[PDB]
Amino acid sequence: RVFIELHLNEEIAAAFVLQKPILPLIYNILHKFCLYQRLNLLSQQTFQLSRESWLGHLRGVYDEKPPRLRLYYWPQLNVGHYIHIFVNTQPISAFERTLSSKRSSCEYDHFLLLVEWHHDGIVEHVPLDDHMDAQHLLLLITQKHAQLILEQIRKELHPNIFSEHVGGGLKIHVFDNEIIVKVNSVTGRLVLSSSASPLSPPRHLRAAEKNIALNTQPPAQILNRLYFFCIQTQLLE
Amino acid sequence: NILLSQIHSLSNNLAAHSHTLQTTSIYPSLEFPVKEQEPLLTTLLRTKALPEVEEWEANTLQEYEASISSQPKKKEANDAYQKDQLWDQARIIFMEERENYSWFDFVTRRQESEGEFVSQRQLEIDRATEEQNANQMLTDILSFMKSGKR
Amino acid sequence: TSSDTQQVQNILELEAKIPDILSSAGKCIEAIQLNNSLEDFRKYSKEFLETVEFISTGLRRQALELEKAEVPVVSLQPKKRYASTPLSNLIFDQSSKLM
Amino acid sequence: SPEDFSVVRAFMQSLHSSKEA
Amino acid sequence: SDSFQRQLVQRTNTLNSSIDNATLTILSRFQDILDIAINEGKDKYTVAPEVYQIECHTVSMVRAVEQLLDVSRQIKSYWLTNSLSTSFPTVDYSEPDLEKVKRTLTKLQNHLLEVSLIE
Amino acid sequence: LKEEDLQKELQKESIKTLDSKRNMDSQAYKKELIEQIMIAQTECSLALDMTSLLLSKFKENSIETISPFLKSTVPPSSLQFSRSQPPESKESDATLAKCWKEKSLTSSCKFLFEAKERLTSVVETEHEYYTELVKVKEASWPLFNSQGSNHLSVQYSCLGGISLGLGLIRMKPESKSFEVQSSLLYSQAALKISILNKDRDEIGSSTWSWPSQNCNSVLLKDIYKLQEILFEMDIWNSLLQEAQSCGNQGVNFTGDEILVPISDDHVVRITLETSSKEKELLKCLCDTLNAIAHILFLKHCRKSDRLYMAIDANAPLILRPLIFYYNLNQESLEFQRWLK
Amino acid sequence: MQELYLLGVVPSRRFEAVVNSLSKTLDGPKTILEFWVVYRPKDVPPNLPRQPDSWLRLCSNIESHDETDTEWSKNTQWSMYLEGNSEPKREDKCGIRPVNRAKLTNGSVTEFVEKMGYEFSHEYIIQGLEYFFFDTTVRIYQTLIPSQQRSIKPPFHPMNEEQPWILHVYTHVADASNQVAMAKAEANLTKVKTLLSAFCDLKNVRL
Repeated sequence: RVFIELHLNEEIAAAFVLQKPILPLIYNILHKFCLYQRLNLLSQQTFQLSRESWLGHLRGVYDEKPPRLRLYYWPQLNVGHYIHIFVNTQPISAFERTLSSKRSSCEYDHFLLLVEWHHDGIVEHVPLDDHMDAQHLLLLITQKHAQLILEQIRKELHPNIFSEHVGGGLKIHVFDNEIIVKVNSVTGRLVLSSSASPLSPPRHLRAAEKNIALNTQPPAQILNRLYFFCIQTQLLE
Repeated sequence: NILLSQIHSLSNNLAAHSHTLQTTSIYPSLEFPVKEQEPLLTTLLRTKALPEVEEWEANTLQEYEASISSQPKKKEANDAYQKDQLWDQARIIFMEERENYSWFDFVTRRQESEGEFVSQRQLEIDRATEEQNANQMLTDILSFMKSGKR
Repeated sequence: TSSDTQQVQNILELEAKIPDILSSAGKCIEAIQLNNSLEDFRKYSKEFLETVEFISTGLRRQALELEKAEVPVVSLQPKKRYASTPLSNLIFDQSSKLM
Repeated sequence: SPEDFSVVRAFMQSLHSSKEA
Repeated sequence: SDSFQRQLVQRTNTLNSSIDNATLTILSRFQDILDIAINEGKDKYTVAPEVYQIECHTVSMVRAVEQLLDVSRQIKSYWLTNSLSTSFPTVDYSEPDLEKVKRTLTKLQNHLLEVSLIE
Repeated sequence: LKEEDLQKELQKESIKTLDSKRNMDSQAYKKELIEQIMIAQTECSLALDMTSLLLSKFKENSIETISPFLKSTVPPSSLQFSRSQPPESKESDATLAKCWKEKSLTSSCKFLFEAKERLTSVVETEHEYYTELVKVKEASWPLFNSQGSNHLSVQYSCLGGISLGLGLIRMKPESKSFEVQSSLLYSQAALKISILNKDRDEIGSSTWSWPSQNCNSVLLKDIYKLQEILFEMDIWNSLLQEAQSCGNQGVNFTGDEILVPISDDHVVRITLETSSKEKELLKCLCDTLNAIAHILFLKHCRKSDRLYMAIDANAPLILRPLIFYYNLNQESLEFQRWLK
Repeated sequence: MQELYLLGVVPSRRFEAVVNSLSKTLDGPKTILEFWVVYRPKDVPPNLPRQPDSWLRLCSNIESHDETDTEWSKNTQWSMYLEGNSEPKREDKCGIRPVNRAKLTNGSVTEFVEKMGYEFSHEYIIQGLEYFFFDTTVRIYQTLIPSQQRSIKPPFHPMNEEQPWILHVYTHVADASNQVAMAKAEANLTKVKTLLSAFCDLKNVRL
């Protein structure tokens, strides 16, 4: 604290050499300082996460020059994607500028901290809660992307099978029973559980899940086969 | 330390050529007269002691003045001689005493030399031969397993 | 024959006697300069040499007794998946009290 | 210690930003 | 790489080298103080370097002693680094009472279940 | 400075020899040093220059030795020297020399005395620290020199578990007592297992307590508590990667905790409690779960690394047994409820 | 099947230290007690059989039978090892020895080999411990000659007075041709060797 007192002090003095109002300059310098510190915190959270859990499934990049962090989740491509942390200037509202006057001044250079998760061929700006654990954020995004891919397979399903998207997952209906498809945030892998008997999933679900994980062919093709199999065996019994 | 070695060499040179250096005297002339207008000469050839040195000397002399307050002066010089003698005696007996001991041995004081003896190189030769014969035992047992040599 | 703990104890003794090297050397300079006693210098010098010899030889002794006891130079890298019998004990113990 | 180092990095980067501006 | 024995002897020769070097500087420094202690030639200009030398040599002596302390520490550490413990702290003596754990296991597993005899 | 504090002090002041008698930075010592050697260098450089001028009158050797500034400023062959007669020796001067050397020796011997005293204090503390280390390894805890090469570290995670944790012993000198410092971020760590009803209220829970065997030395107690903490951390992590593999059974890991749905719209909640720095039967059930979860972890530790079609063989197996037997009970209960 | 191996020697006092201390380095000790017998092809056609090396040996686990009673060669499970000579030009690197093995049940192993036309050569016992590292074993053993043929438990005759112990490092690759798998087994062997070398020095030898 005393350190920044002196350094800051030097800074405002030179500003006086050139006579540019202080209250802005100190606001700018010091807010951006806090943003950078939070970003640092997040980075150490993610690297800690890359060691503690997530080990096989998190890769972390901190960058100097304009210090920025990007996190690589689900390093395994799916039959690409990362999330970018970023400091950038929010332009002043034309209406904010008109309102601003004297003590309330828009003339201060001001900016926010924000994130945009990269997706194969797209970019989306994600609101950032001021109280957001880095783990919590990683979860949030992974679930979004989740829902997206799992709805994509649902569409690639067979047309006659009644499927339902809800509960963060997919429900494939088989004779008033359900197969439930989700994705684990960390692994980013497909998880097939059974409606009846949620604690022990039948052998053919387990074997399906293993085959999806092999990434040899689209999930939908497998799940289609598993639907027809599941039908047949239940009747045959 | 290196600085010490340098200044020691210098003091030796100066004392060795001390006679020839205190007979000679230095004055500038002839060719310096082109630059003679400058006080640089006076600063370059000045032999005023440094101010710290000058004071130092003064203080130490005051200390001698306390000492003469203590005792008469005539007695002082002979005592000084006697002491220098003392130091030379201390020097030679230290040389003897040191040459007497043994230094670069393992637990081999005078007293321990009387006691026992310990050899590092003999231990090392011992372990080396033991490992070599043990290796021959290996190669022999290996050829036994492969094709009986018992 | 001595335990490792015994050996480091030995070293602690030598250590405790090391700073007295300065002590003795100074005692000797002081004794001849302050007191002009050539024989005090004889005694205290002699003590100085004896002390340095005992320390020196004692430590070279130690290093030797290291190579004799074949103590590895590099520290070994411990394994990572133990389950140790004492641990197992604490283990079954608390399991039992909880049951 | 290196966290505090990172606090400094945050400041110096803030400063470089304000200087460029 | 070097042998195991090569490693051991390498170490001891190192520790020696360092240690006789330090003792030898203690001896040689004291010796040279002594060589310089006589004030017979007494050229005051020669006496002043001599004073510097004296100060510098005594400090060099203490330096060497401290070096000895570094060596002795290293030796202790080495002794303590050696993996000869071959034991564990083991504070045990709280008894398993297994048969109780069996019975509580079964008891829990058969909650609300009518059981029958083996066959 | 505070207005209240000051009004107190100034209010207290309202209550109230002719000679006036009044009684550092490593950078500062640095400056003093460089200052002194610099003045030495300027003196010696001067002498060098002058001698170089003369000899340069008589040799090539000293055109080299003279400074470029001086040789540019002044023409060579400038100075002269003639035989002369040496000066009378000053009695005060020699008495000075002798006084100097005597003071020099006394200074030296005093310095050796005080250096011996300070090094004896040093060796004393050293002896203290090492007697405690000896006390420690007498209890067969391995120790390794730390990465800083200062002091030594005990391996509290030496009984077992996955992670290897070691921490250095340091002397807290003010209290004259030893303390064990570790990379661990938790003052406290213990596995909490719990049951959640339909309304998500906590019906019961278990957290193991360790046997707390009697130990004589503060240091060894601190060791045990560290070892415990890290072991708990090992268990929580293992449970986590287990939950990665067996999601299809319903184990859900929110970033905060693990939970597992259960047959009567109940949930089990497995958390790790941490500091940063019918009811009787049911608690028997919790404690049973924690205990068996334990034991099973331990089994995972005994295993050696090197069949079925599960996704990860290296995944530990604590949850999955526990839920396996639970599910056998529940299936059987449904069967009997039908038959009844 | 290809096996990559290092080995070393351990004197008797140095044995106990190497053992406890091995327990400190890598995965704990498994007791191993093996009974080995070799056989020799009786036809010895000199041109092509090459019977000096290729002839086979076979062994089996004796965990606990001999201490309890007279050893029963019929009772224990048996397995047969064909281990060839080691590949030369390997002074620098780890050694390579091709080894093939099969497990044998429900038969008279002795009568089978001799009915092949093989015939007794030598009979020795292997006793010691083996430790584990990922996909690479390490056994310290001693070569105890039996008191008698199919010797009982009490005797355990030792070959030499010095009783030196032998250090074997185990690594197995199924497919000879794959260079990637040889590379990873090589590096696993290097890493384990480094650690083990801090412990004690050991290196590649022939066969």
